[PDB]
Formats: sequence, C-alpha cells, structure tokens
Amino acid sequence: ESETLNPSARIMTFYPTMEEFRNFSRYIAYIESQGAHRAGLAKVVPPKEWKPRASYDDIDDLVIPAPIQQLVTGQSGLFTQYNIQKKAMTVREFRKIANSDKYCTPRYSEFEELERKYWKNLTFNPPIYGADVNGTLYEKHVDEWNIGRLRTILDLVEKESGITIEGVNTPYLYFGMWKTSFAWHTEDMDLYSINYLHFGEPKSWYSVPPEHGKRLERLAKGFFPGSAQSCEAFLRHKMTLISPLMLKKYGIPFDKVTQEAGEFMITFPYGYHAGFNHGFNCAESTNFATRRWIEYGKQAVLCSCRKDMVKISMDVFVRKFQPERYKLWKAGKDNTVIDHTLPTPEAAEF
Ligand SMILES: O=C(O)C[C@H](C(=O)O)[C@H](O)C(=O)O
Ligand code: NI
Ligand SMILES: [Zn+2]
Repeated sequence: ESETLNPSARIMTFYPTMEEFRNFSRYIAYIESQGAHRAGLAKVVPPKEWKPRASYDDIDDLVIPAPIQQLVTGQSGLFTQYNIQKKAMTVREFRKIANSDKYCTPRYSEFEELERKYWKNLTFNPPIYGADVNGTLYEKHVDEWNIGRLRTILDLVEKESGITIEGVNTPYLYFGMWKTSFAWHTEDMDLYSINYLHFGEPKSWYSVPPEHGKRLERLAKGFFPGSAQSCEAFLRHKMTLISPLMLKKYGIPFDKVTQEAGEFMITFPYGYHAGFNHGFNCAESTNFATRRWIEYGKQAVLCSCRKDMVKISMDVFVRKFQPERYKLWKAGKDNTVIDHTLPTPEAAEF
C-alpha cells in the first residue's frame, strides 16, 4: 500500500494552500502519505500570501561569529573538506567578499553547466561559508512553519531535560556564496530537517533514498577506509563530498533538486543529502521529529570518535510513545526492523 506511492523514490514538490500550510505536523504527515519521504528530500513551496519577514534590509550588521573557509582536497569525484575558521564578520562584510570578482558566480547557460563547473573547481579558490549562525530571520508573530517554534515532538527534549542542542532544536542561519558546500550526511540522530532559503541565489541538493542509504555507506567506507576504521559513522563529520557521476558509476540511486529563494526543503530520517550554494544567499534550518522518527532515533549509528558529540537520550520517547516496548528496549531485546517506505502514524488521518 505504501510501496505503491512514489515507487521511484523521486524528489516530490508540494504547493500547499494557506489552510494546509497552517498545521506543520499535519502537512508533514500528508506529504509522507504521498510517499515523499522515500526520496529522503522534498520541496515545499509556501503560498505567495505567506512571508516570514517583511524585509531583509535590516540585517547588514548582523555578526557571523565563526565564518568557515572550506578547503577541499581530492580528485575523481571524491573529496574531503577541511574547515578553516576565519575571524568574525558582518553580513555586509560577507556579501562584499561574496559578490567580489574573486568569489562570485561564474556566468552560465543551463543548470547542468553551473553544476559541472562546481565539480570541476571544487578544490580551487576556497570559499567562505557563514555557517552555524545562532538565530532566526522569522518575524516574531509568524505562526506558520516558524523554524524557531515548529512545535513537534522534538520539543520533548528541551521540555523534559532543559537541554538545547544548537541548530538541532534551535535555529541556525547559513550565509552562502558560490561553491560553498554541504557534505553527504544524515541529520543528527537521523532526525528530519527543515530548510528555508530566505533570499539570494539558489541552493542545489543531491539526495539518496533512505531505503538505499546503506549502499551509499558501503561505498563511502570503501573509498575512505582509514576514516571508516576510526569512526563508526565518519560521514557525520560532514567532510565527505561525492560527485553525482561517482554515485552514478557505482549504482547508488539518487535525485537532484535546486532550491529557490522562498522555498522550503524537508529532509527525512536517514535521508543522505549534500549540495552547494549558487552564490550569495541566506538559509535557515533546524531539526524536527514525528512519531515515525523515534525508531530511527533508537537505531541511529552515531559518531564514535567524538568529532560529532550530538546525542539525544531516546528514553523519554520510548516511554511516552512505545510503552509496551520500553522494558524490552531498555533490556536491549528490541529488534524492531525499520520499513523506510511506511509513513508516520499521524498520517492515519489521511
Ligand atoms: O549546510 C549544512 O552544513 C547543513 C545543511 C544546511 O542546514 O544548510 C543541511 O543539509 C540541512 O539543510 O538540513
Ligand atoms: Ni542536513
Ligand atoms: Zn566520528
């Protein structure tokens, strides 16, 4: 029944009306009822009515505390990205560096051309990424799809323990320029993410279906054996870049999509994704959960080498939503197997 919908696990695009846009968890349950999650990634275009902020002229003086210079080493479609932290700078400062002739977007015809240039010049002229900036660009009273307060069950983490994990249950802002990259990864604890591109040049995405995620890992282990030996989940370091031709070459299924200013992307539990920014832009993101995520959370394979320290205690979730399995789970005898094609239970309404 669920296998029926989006059997090609292709990236789907949604155009919710305002009535649908109002309830966040509801619409997530909906797009999953349509099989959107099978691609690991979905685009959601909000109603033209809606805007999260009246004007982005207010922000040239906002500080980016920890700009990141992205050095990329590799060849033949395989790369490792090293971060070099630069001194703080303002949005105005960043935009100036971004739009400069040294760092700006090259001229091109079709998207495929910008993409080939990206994979050709990835290792040259290392760009700067205004990344992991704590903050939101939502106006205080915007009640729809507010990344600052989506009100999903991920809230049980702060609610129960007071713990906040930056960018995960709090928002992050990402200022990009041409050729700035995000490496292949799933979210921490294999959560969902929501990504809103406030303004600027597009952000292009690659994605691998969760049902084929393990195959991408096998490949990654094979190409980076030293990293594989030192960490059980080295892709969580977010340093590993792998071109579409390489995936194609080794039969890893994947899809592409380009995100325009004013568009949302949703990534789904155990959805590997990666991509790059086209030029100067600004994106806001955080993680979130649904009931379906819980099993992913329980089974998430985490970074063992301490480079990624994000760890959420699953105990509250299993107690509250899997009471019949708590004893079993707590005693390590819970061998539930995950079906990546099933939608979250909240979609029973649909
Ligand atoms: O850019 C990154 O380093 C992570 C990325 C982002 O937040 O832009 C993430 O893929 C996501 O959107 O969930
Ligand atoms: Ni991500
Ligand atoms: Zn690690």
